[PDB]
Amino acid sequence: IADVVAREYTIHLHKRLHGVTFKKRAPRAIKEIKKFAQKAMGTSDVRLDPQLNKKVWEQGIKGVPFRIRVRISRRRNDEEGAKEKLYSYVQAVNVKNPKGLLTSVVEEE
Amino acid sequence: LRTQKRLAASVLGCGEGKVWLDPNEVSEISNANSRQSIRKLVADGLIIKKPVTMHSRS
Amino acid sequence: GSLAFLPRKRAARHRGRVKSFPKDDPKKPVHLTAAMGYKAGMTTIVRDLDRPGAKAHKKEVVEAVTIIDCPPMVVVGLVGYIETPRGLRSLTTVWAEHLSDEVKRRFYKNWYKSKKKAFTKYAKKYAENNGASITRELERIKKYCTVVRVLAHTQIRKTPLKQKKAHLMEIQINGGSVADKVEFGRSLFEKPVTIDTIFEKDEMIDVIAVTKGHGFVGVTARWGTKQWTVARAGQMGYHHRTSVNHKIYRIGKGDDEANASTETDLTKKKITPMGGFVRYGEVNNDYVMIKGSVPGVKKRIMTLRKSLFTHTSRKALEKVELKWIDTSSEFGHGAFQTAAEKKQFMGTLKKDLQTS
Amino acid sequence: DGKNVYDYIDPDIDAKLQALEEEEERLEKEGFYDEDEEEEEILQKAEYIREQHALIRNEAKMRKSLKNRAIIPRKAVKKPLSQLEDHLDQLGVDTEAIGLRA
Amino acid sequence: MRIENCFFCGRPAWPSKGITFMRNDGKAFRFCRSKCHKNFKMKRNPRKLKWTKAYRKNAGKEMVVDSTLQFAARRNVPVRYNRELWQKTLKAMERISEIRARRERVFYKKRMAGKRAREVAAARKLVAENEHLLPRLRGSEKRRLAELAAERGDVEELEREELAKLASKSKAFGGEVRR
RNA sequence: CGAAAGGGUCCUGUAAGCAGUAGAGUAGCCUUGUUGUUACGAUCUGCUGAGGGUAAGCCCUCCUUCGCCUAGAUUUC
RNA sequence: CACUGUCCCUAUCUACUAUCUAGCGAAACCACAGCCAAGGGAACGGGCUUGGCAAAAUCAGCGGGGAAAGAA
Ligand SMILES: [Zn+2]
Repeated sequence: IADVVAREYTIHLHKRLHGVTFKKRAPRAIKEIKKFAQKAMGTSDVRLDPQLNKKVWEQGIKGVPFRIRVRISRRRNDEEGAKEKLYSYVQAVNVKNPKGLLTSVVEEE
Repeated sequence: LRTQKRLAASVLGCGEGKVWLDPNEVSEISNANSRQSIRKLVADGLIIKKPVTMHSRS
Repeated sequence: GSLAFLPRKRAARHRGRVKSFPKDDPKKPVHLTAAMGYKAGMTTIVRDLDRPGAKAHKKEVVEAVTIIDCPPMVVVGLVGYIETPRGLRSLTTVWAEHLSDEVKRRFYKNWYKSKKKAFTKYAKKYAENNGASITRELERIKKYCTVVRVLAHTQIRKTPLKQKKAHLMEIQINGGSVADKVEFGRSLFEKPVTIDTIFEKDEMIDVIAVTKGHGFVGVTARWGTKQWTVARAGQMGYHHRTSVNHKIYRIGKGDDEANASTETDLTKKKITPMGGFVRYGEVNNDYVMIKGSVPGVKKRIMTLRKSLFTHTSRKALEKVELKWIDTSSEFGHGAFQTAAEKKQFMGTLKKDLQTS
Repeated sequence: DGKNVYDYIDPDIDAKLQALEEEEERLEKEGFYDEDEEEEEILQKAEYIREQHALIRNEAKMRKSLKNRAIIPRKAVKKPLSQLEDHLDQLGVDTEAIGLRA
Repeated sequence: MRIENCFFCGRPAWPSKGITFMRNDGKAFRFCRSKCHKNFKMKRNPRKLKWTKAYRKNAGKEMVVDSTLQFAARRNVPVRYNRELWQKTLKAMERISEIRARRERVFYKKRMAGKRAREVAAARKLVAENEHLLPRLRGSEKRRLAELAAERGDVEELEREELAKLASKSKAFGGEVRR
């Protein structure tokens, strides 16, 4: 219910990248992550971590992982006359295995 | 910063693929237009020459 | 190709219409003539054949059967028709009170934001004077109409579909005076009608649906080659087809919990395949087992109606006895009918030992 | 339910079933079916170590590339103040004792 | 009808399931699926493939000798039909099947007996040379609890409680760059 | 309604690691070896029908978790 | 002698197009026009006769028409 909220999700990119041309899977996985955080947080302004872009491109252009596990953080865009008042920042997180993990809210305190 | 990338290559004696510019100090690099102003930023650590790539013969 | 199906265009409506009910005579008993169901999928059976003159007489035959899920239709209306030099004209439609929200979804294209005011004033004429408008409209059917039909709709909550909009269809009453079938129609209001009562086992029925669509194709697959008669590219599929003489091999109850059990195999199992019907789900209601292939894709509404004529074959007068019904997995090369005899065959697994 | 009745058909099957139940009585009596903290904590302790190995291995893959690239030495890069107090705090070190504020 | 068994792997071959190959010497081979048939045509040995039941019997992963498996067999001398015999046969196979399952489960527990003790000894070895990676509490937490010790009287158990909490108790890569 | 998860159903074929002189073979010690030792060691066996994948046009969900929802633009007798 | 989609008899999979959008943006060709049938002596219609008919504006395919020997 708060404008500022950080949650952790698992993205099943295997079902989102099924049958795609091999030379577009890593570019399309970036767009599907942006589409994921737009829907899950209601914010069109989505920024991806450069180290999240490293995780997607880890095994080349046609080797995107089946399941990535990220944290999406809705923060307030102050700026000066911004078009949108909120934005979501997505970062890859360090877990032993991106399987069997439910969506959870992470407490800042 | 193409001029600074070219001049740092001549100052440091390497190629432009080994010249590294500070991402957080782009405003300071931009004011450097002389080969003495770049020699400042090399000594200060803002322009750094990368080493040779690993070529393990084993 | 055939010039009989020449306007190879898409079907005008998804449901598809009967276009001909059986010819009616008043000496017969009062009965309905059609029904609706949803296509679940197909299975494999073994039938102990009794066909005198056949090479497979008193032998075992393996046949393909189609399962159509049939939740009980709810009768909500009554429509009278009169004869005309111009054709046949609808004179009077009489609905009932307490119309369900499912059929009310049918009269709306955006149910989620509407005020849901359909048939609100029609609910008030049942208690306006004493129901004078309702009784007058039924007496108009009794004294002027030559044949009357019944409006019935299916329920989507009993079926595993993401749709919520019911399918509303007119079903003709045959066999009686117009006075007798009207008193059927008013008495049948607000009442569920099962497929046990409309049809019966060992009966050829007529199946009506819209076929599988294939979009724009060329003459290689649209016509079958190496003005109207010239083979030209266009739409293949999504055509309205009426299929003829399909035998009802079984009518399951849904309550019985041994639907796939026969008198020769004593395994308490249902018709749903092990793992579920692929892209349909589970059948938890009455179902009709139809021999052979049947038009339409899975999840599509199926219209079943009675045969127009008395049959001229011994295939229609054949009692069907089933030996076993396949219940194995549609999702692969399933070699197991129930969950119980897979664990009996496999033995103890690692996850079973860690959980227990 | 997955068996052929005709395979199991055999006369005097009561004698075979009674002898099997007599065997089932002998198997119950001498106990063919009976079931017989420090080990728990060290198993959980080993699970924590195996997780730390995977986290270190994942962070190694974050810096590594598929092909060898020229990289900046750590003596050349400059590291923030807040990262040193954060990492030494995980190591369980008094960061205020070492006057880490230089 | 008869539930057949696959020649290659032994799963039940039901009617209309699979293919049957007839050889010139009079022998018919029934298969349950295309995977079993294709592996037969390229002449691979099912005793070596670990998914076939010939391997499991050869490797001892299910037991063959006991009284209940001897009670089921293929019968070549027919009996006269007897309704009392057929009803009492059905009650036998209900008893037969549940006796098998309760002996299958004991057989599996006996094979897995050494697994339980071996796993704790391997994990005991793995802890003894990895002491530095154990949960250890932050220095700021040990500082907070140093004050608290004096207040409530006590230090030792306080730490054990918050370390038990730390065990009862995932970091993100990178961070936002300030504009 | 959506995203994950769990279970089911299928596909492949027995994961990483650990352990057993089963183990061909390669080598150091002191002296006769009739039973000498000490290390490494392909391969094999067990943990392990394990491990991986599973709807993208497969199935189900008992509080399995988390989130969203009476939007806002046009047109109409 | 051996293989082969050559065929019986065909099905399936991939990439770029074909499709749609944003931006950019020609040429060939063009009397005026484009539904048929029968008749229009000069085996010549598209404009005439008299019949069939005939309802805005459009989007994709096609392979028909709007093309063709000349007489010793
Ligand atoms: Zn098999």
